[PDB]
Amino acid sequence: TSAVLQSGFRKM
Amino acid sequence: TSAVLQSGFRKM
Amino acid sequence: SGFRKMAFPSGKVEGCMVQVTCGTTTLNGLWLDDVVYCPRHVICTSEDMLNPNYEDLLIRKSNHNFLVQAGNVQLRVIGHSMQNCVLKLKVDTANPKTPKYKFVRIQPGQTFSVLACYNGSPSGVYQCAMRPNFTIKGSFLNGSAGSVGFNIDYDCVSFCYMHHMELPTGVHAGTDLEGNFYGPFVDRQTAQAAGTDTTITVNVLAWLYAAVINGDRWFLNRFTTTLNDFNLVAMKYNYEPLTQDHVDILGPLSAQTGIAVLDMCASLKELLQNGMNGRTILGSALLEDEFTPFDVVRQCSGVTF
Amino acid sequence: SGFRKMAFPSGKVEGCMVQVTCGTTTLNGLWLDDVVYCPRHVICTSEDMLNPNYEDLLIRKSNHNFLVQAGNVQLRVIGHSMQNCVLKLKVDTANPKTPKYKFVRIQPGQTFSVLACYNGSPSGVYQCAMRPNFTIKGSFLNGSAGSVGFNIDYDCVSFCYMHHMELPTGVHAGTDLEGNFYGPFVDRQTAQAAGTDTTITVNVLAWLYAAVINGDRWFLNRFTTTLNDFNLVAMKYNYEPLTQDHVDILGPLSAQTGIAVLDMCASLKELLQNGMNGRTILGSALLEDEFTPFDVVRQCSGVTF
Repeated sequence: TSAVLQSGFRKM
Repeated sequence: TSAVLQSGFRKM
Repeated sequence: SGFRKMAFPSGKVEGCMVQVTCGTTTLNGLWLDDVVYCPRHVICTSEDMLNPNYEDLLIRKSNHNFLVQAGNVQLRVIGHSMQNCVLKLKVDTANPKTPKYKFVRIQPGQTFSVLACYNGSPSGVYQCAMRPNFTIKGSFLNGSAGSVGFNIDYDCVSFCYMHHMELPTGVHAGTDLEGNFYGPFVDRQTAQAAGTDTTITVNVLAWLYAAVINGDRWFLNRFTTTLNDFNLVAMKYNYEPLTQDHVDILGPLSAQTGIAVLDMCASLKELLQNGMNGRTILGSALLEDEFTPFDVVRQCSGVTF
Repeated sequence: SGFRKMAFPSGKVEGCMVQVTCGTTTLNGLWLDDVVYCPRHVICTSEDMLNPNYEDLLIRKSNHNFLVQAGNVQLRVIGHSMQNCVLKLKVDTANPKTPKYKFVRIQPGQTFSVLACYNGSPSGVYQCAMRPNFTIKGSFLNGSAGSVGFNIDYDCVSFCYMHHMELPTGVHAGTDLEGNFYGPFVDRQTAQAAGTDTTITVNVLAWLYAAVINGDRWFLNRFTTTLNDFNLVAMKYNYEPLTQDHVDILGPLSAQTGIAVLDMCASLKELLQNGMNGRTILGSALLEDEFTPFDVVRQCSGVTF
């Protein structure tokens, strides 16, 4: 299973 | 056994 | 993923902790606006705490009898008064770090963060619950009196607890920030016992929902139950009765996980009779009851302040 | 009395947390002096997280591509560099809330407090330990990258961990504040897995000493053991071997309690063989391994910061 980089998404 | 008022001692 | 006993960020509370000293008796105070709050037994000497007459002890004291230190700065005391078991020291300087706050008295089974302090300096923070017998199973030593418990609601600090004493069993007792004691306790050094402590049932269920969210599913079963059937079993195992308001409050976790509250109760009933089958839930071998339903929603959704 | 999983007061770290956004990717940053430290994978978009070339991606980046927000104030980035897996953004303003701080790298078994943050705002504080497999068992969601682990012994904040990513078992991996990962993990969304986790034996023994200090004695026995025999038993339960260094580390606790280390080891062997049989130790039915000997003396003797 892939690791998950725990950054977030932000609308531009 | 008695309860303990948990203040401190401070040499003045 | 992961589930931890999370305390609130203590920055806003840290900037309010000061030291109060009366004679050789010292403890912590809460500096809000131009008033410092602290337990009234700061005016007690060691011989006074067996059967103190606080009304008489305070009448022999003036403003100069109180040394209030906010770091390396002494705050001039310009007035003093007693409200229940808390002392109110008016100082000539409003705290510049005063946050948006209010005084809130909490219900048993509710949780809050404790900022334990010694000599007016914060030393540690930990999350805990107000037990149904109105005690706190805290970590407190001498000089920790005046440490405060708090919640953060939206952007407001909700002060709910101030530490006073330790009971002979090792559990702890205190008041709200208005001086009213939590539980049938008095601030003096006499033999005092707390009522029988029970398990906060709604918190166990909320904690079981947190485990399902994190993948722990073995305790689930096909069965359901009723509130009356569960409460008959729960009371026999020293569990607090479950109410309809408890069920409604668990609603968000019931819908998110797809497990009805009465279905979870069926699992909880089984865990009370057959034990935990030699397994663990969320890395614990006990049924954890220090997570309210809102605590689970908060941690699992990432609510910030 | 009492023993709690105590975290350090988080205020000094709260004043350094900012939001770093590059393109559509956002995480948390650590604002110390005129530098903001954040995980370097903030510069990857959606399809540059499997095999990113960070040196190449950073070269394509300009100062105005980094949106840094400390609350409602946008920080002006005037420079950027990369040190291992951490990104360093030079701003034109030194953080006025910068505490006296330090960068340290820790070894497995060490404990620290984590200030979980999202979008630059604190969400909660909890205590945790560097596991022997170089992971931590945190509580982290998407957007929590940049949250830091720290200790504040005495007056200085010792930053020891910055969060980066979550592994398939729900455990978490990160770097020190110099960008060097703990363990053999990399900041790529490729297939990674933590090795078999073991129990921190020296921490369990310290926690048994804390139980004795707090008045619990039911788990002691009249037996002693050799270090080799205790180790031969410990590996059978996936416990870390106890070295002579660990025996010396538990010296002061052994002297305070009058119980030799190898004596306490014999009672640990019995606890692994028997379980707790309905009893609890300091409010737990499992052997706690996230309290160092330093933590035990800190919480039981003298607490201050």
